[PDB]
Amino acid sequence: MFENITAAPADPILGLADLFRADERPGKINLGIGLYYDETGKIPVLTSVKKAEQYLLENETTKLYLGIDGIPEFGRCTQELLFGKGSALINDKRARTAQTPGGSGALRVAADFLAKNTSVKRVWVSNPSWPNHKSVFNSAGLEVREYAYYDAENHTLDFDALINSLNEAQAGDVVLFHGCCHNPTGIDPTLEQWQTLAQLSVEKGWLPLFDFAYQGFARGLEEDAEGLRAFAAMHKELIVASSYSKNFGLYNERVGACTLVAADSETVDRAFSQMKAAIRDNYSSPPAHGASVVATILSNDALRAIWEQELTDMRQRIQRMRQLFVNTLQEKGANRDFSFIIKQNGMFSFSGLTKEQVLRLREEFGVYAVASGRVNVAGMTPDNMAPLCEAIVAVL
Amino acid sequence: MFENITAAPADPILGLADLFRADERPGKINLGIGLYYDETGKIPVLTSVKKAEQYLLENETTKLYLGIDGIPEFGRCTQELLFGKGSALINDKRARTAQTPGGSGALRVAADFLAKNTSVKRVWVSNPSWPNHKSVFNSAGLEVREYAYYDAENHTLDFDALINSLNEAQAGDVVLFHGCCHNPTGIDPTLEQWQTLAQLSVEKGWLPLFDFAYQGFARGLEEDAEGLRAFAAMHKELIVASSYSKNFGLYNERVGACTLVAADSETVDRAFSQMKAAIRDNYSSPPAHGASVVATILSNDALRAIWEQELTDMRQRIQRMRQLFVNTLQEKGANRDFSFIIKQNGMFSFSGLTKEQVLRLREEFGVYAVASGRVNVAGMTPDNMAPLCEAIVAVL
Ligand SMILES: O=C(O)CCc1ccccc1
Ligand SMILES: O=C(O)CCc1ccccc1
Repeated sequence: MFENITAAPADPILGLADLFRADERPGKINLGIGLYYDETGKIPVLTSVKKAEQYLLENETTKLYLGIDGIPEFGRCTQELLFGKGSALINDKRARTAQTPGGSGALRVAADFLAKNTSVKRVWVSNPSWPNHKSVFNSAGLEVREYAYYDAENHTLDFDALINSLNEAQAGDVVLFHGCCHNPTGIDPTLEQWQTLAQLSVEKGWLPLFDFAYQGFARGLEEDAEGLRAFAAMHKELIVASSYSKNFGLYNERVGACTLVAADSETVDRAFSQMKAAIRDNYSSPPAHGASVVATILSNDALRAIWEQELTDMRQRIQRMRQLFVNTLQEKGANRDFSFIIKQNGMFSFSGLTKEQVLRLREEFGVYAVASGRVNVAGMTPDNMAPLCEAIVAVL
Repeated sequence: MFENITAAPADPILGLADLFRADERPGKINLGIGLYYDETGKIPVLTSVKKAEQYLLENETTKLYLGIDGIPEFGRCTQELLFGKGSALINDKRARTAQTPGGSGALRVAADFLAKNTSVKRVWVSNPSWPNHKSVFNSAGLEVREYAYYDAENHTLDFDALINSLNEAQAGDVVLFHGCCHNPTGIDPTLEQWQTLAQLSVEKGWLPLFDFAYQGFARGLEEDAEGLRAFAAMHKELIVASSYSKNFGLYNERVGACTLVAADSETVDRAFSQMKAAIRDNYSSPPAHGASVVATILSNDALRAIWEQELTDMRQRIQRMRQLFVNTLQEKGANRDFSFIIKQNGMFSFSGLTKEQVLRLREEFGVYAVASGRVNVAGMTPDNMAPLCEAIVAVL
């Protein structure tokens, strides 16, 4: 049965982990997959997380299956983060949240739900895009088309091209937006631009799907959700696939959420029953530990305070590395001005390095980035900055 | 987009949790979903598990993403449990294991892998069947057909009917077997019958898919794997979807495995790359906590000893409840002899109660079973036995 199966192509992002592990050279620098490193060059467990895990160890008395949609408190805390405490969406019971195994799990659940229960055939994603969107949506039998987004000459959101390319999107198409810290460009709509897009979306009949994996990494928790909230104010229906991987440092525990919004409570409940069916046919019910940690932290004033400060500290360290990166490139004699990198939001810098420069960086220098030119600034430290910048200067 | 969506039908098993929660009557008895309860009528966390969780709390320094196939030690320990230490399958590197979110996740991954990468169109399941098999395989676009299995008059495996119904299975069809503790009948093939089936399977060209969620609950860890090992000795290719939900009491942490076996290392590696692709397009990578607990326990002599005794204790308590159930029914004046229940393996008794008797049990008596007549013996205790048996006698 398996004799003729062809090997799967390496994933542009995920395939980096294997390569890095097989590289026996010391002093290699991992700027590939988007994880937060601290100044010591390690990926720590957050203190608030360890505290929550200790509480769970001391207090859990069962591992009895969660509901298909997960921990109820987790859903409530999620909707507050997404929509704001006292949001009309919450007051009107227009939203239902399934806890999922990561934002990745939420994207698959959304895609399966849409494919099986609606007339959706096409999802629009930005160019450039995060590769897993195409993979996941295609897997569910959905076409993926690209809309213009980034002006690489100005290093800006090409709003004109964006709007013009989305004219090709039909009513009933899905349009995917990143809530903040667009991956990979780090370029987000302004509030006005979000508001313009929200209006356009309503007029054109698009179903908005927000991928919201970086809440807190652009400006802050509430500010980062402005765009999503602009959309929520204008739309009867939307979906959010959100993640706690990055903002809680909980990557491997697979903690995210698929949130479904409809016009009213009756509609969302009916629709959400089919979203639960799509989960039942997949992994049945979500993993408790990571989501319990999130709910524990978000529902305790003291833990929440510690956690929110940890998140601020992460954002601020990345901002320091961003500036030091730009400064060190210039002092190492870079043949390009890289000041545009300061404008970018989140963990990455979309550097303009070619695919061949990225390959040479890895082969010659043991510096690992994504072939798109995306580099993980959250993987930079005072100690590795000089070597990594010397390497970049050498390949320019 | 969501206006016309029809509500999803209630799941025969999973829908019980909601109903039970909405039932405000005290002294209701939950014999529905298959969880292990102790004598106090609660679903405890295993001591070995708590010990492992304390070790993880003290020693984990990162939540960095696992590989797509999960923790390497988890896979190794899994293959040892499935195939035996020093198995030729392990020596010859013919098996690859992906850690998954439950056996349920493993079933979906297997189905997606098969649908996308082979000519499989049909999966054969026993009658009666575990409902999630049809749901999951249908979701992946695979037809599901039933083979005869249980003789309800004799309360036995109708081996003749089994073999005769499977004549309709074509070469290249999948045939699903339960490794032990057939759900719901509790009736398993003898070793000779497994060996006969293994030979027949090879002759007929079926791809065997084992659902192995109850290793240790029939007779013991090694004995329960005899059937699977009989098949492994005879086949070039098979798949195992196994679970640690029940044997570790880790239900809500979603700990299972999809194990792929091919003729040789080259073939399995090539095929497994597409199994990883099917994961990438789903939840990306599996949840660490539950699987780390399993690996920690299985790889430490002292924890393993404690854990294996806990598993024995669970099996033995269920066996005591099985006998007490039969004894109490007879002394409560049951109008049927229920001695056939002693022969059944695992957590359940497939009682012969009609769908209407089950409904009346719930409505009138607050006793919750599955409409198929399946009752969770592992949910019985000395304290709830009298009331539950009085209820059953009343509806006969
Ligand atoms: O590196 C990234 O783009 C974020 C981390 C990640 C990558 C692929 C799947 C899930 C998360
Ligand atoms: O009750 C059962 O049959 C076992 C528990 C279960 C039920 C449905 C999906 C996964 C596990």
